[PDB]
Amino acid sequence: SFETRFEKMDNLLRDPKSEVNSDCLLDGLDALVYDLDFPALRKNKNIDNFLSRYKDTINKIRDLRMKAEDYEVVKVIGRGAFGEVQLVRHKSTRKVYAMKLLSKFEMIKRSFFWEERDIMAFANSPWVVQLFYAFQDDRYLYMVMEYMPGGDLVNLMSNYDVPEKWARFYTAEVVLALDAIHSMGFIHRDVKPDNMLLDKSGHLKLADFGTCMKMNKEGMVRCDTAVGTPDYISPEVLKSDGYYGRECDWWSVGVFLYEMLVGDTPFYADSLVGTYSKIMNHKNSLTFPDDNDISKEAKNLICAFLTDREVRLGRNGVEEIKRHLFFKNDQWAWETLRDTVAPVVPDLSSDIDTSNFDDLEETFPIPKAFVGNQLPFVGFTYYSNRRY
Amino acid sequence: SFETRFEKMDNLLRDPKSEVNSDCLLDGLDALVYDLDFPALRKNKNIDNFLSRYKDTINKIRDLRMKAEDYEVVKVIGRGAFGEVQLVRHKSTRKVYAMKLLSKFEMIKRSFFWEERDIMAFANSPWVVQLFYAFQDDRYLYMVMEYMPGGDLVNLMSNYDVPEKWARFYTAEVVLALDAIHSMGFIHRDVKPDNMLLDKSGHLKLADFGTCMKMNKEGMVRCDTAVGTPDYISPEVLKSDGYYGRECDWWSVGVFLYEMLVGDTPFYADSLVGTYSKIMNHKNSLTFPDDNDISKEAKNLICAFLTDREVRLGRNGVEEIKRHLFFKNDQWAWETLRDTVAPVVPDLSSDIDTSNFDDLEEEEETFPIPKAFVGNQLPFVGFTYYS
Ligand SMILES: CC(C)(N)CNc1nc(-c2ccc3[nH]ncc3c2)nc2cnccc12
Ligand SMILES: CC(C)(N)CNc1nc(-c2ccc3[nH]ncc3c2)nc2cnccc12
Repeated sequence: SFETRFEKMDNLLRDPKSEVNSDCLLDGLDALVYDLDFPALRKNKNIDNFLSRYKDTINKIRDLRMKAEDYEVVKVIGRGAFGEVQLVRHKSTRKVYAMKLLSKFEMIKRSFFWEERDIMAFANSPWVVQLFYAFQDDRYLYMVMEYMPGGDLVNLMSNYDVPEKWARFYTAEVVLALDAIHSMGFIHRDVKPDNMLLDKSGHLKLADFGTCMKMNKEGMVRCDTAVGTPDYISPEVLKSDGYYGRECDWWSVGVFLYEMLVGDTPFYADSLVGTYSKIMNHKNSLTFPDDNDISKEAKNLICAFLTDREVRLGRNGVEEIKRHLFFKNDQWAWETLRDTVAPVVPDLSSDIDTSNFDDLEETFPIPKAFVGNQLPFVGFTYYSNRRY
Repeated sequence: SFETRFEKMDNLLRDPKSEVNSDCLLDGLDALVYDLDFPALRKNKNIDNFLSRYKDTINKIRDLRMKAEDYEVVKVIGRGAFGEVQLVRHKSTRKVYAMKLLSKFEMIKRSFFWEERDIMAFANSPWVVQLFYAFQDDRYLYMVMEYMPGGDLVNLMSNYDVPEKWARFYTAEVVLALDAIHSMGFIHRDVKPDNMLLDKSGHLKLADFGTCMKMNKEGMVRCDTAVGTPDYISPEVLKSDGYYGRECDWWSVGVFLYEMLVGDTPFYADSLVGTYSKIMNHKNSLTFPDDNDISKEAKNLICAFLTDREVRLGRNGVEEIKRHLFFKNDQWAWETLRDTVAPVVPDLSSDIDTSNFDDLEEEEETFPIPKAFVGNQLPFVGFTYYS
């Protein structure tokens, strides 16, 4: 039917989850222009004329659509080979956000941002950091996320000899947060206290969805490359032929609980190897201090997590973790946990206070022919309907 | 301002006159897919992955959006070097339209459709044929125009000995239609009876805006190439260095009036040379054959039009043409003309009757398979239009 077709098309342009929505289509034009505007390609009349025709229109669109110049760097909080994570401020609104930058040159040359963009944009979970905006240019991919003023658990652990009650609270919240990721069909693969952020209320939210892999019908993943941080990496991810499930995320929870209660990671070494050697021989290298500061149940939970896959707590689902004695407390309940009073409530001067975060501080060659470097990134643009 | 930018962007996507509206953006993706889907280019990972990613959505869009397969050829009515012109019927609605097809291939071998598309789409004039839809594929540009069941003036002239009273009606209507085009900032450059179509009521509409050129601040045009039909071409367009105005359109009106009243074009010959030579020498070649038929005022109007541009009627605007004695008549006023009863009212069986149009007949040369990106669809991005 005639107008049915226009309506179906209009919904194709409407849909934020659609690959052909207005922003995905603007991505295409923008990519095409960047991918064609080179002197060698402009020798082609078709390319030259098209670029001349669209010059004014593309400059207008580029100005109107969200750009790097709309934000001001307040503080640099993270750094990777792929890019930086920084605390920014929208120049007009003065609102503080977290911005993750990914180098397009680094994406193409030895590669994930799709799932990272999707989890943060459409998770609608109190456990996952919300993504407000996703935009780009010929050099970077940008992810404007909700600001978490309480900082990370690394900062918390560096200020306190974490009492058990707090360790129980943060472990329980990570279990819930990980169970949320798992229900979406993903294994985090990089669970660590640097990726656990605290909101204004002091409750946890997960970050870094950059290693998230979608599980299969058997809830497994085929990966032959090591992923994650040396201290938190499970033996199975280290040994990766590789066919593993969501249990690698539970191994990291046991590393996290040990770290909070002991003050050090269980398999710490002077090198990348030796760390990896200790993880392999966790059976004889996992030891606790000879003192009464860590309870029987805490030690058992760590050990129930720090074992081989097939015997690890969480191989029969969350309920077996939720039911562990370590979680028995007269302070919270699993279904009421994010509504309880957090152990550490951030005492922030203002909504723009960045105190809880420590301040830190080449692209593509010119083509001689069409190579289409912007094509892997068409559709990355995303804008939230959320107002303030 | 933040919200402002999204609204401004939201207007740009909506605007039918915008270069970045939803349909031009769909045109871009479609173009890009056609120009990249070749085995040689698919050796490029970026191109290969992109095409794989967009396979399903491109097939959906292609199916949903208007296509050639939505229309059925009723009759072939025209044939140019750049494509055909045919009377079509939308398969679902059963409504008859006129469709102009332009071969994107042929066009690439030395290239105008922009102004033709724009005049017919945005003219909103009872004198200009309305373009309902403009769409395309990897091979053709399509223009779905309103159907004019009375046929053209060539057909009319071939069936009747045009009395001076009818000649006045059709001349007056062309004057109004041309004045409408000039007010939009264009010179038609191809005024001829073949491009004058009649509606159900017997009223004229100008068609084929394939030679239309936009005037400058001085109401002039820089063109060094001859444009139009040999018989109707003005001396100034023929002499083209070339810097001319809207007066070339008025020369053609004088050819049209002469043709209707005389039964032959004033500078006719058995070649494209014999005719071109007869135009350059209009001062001695213009003659009226022996009769009591053609009135004093009719001859004066023809001559006031068939002169050099600096002495031609219409160099001081339409009012001097409108005021000519030839137009003095009791039946109509310039302001009441398209509301009057036409001299010939088409006697059509139905709204789908195509009898005033002669049917013509109906394996194409197409773009070679690229070994590298060539971007053949790029000249046509933005052509899609839906009213
Ligand atoms: C000190 C840190 C927390 N380790 C910095 N590293 C990263 N932080 C964040 C992030 C997300 C949302 C946020 N809201 N407020 C702050 C904030 C920070 N995302 C990342 C994603 N991939 C890698 C590293 C990071
Ligand atoms: C014998 C004819 C009618 N002159 C055929 N030649 C052309 N016809 C038309 C056209 C437009 C709208 C119409 N509506 N109803 C009929 C109809 C015909 N457009 C053109 C555009 N460029 C060149 C030639 C033509």
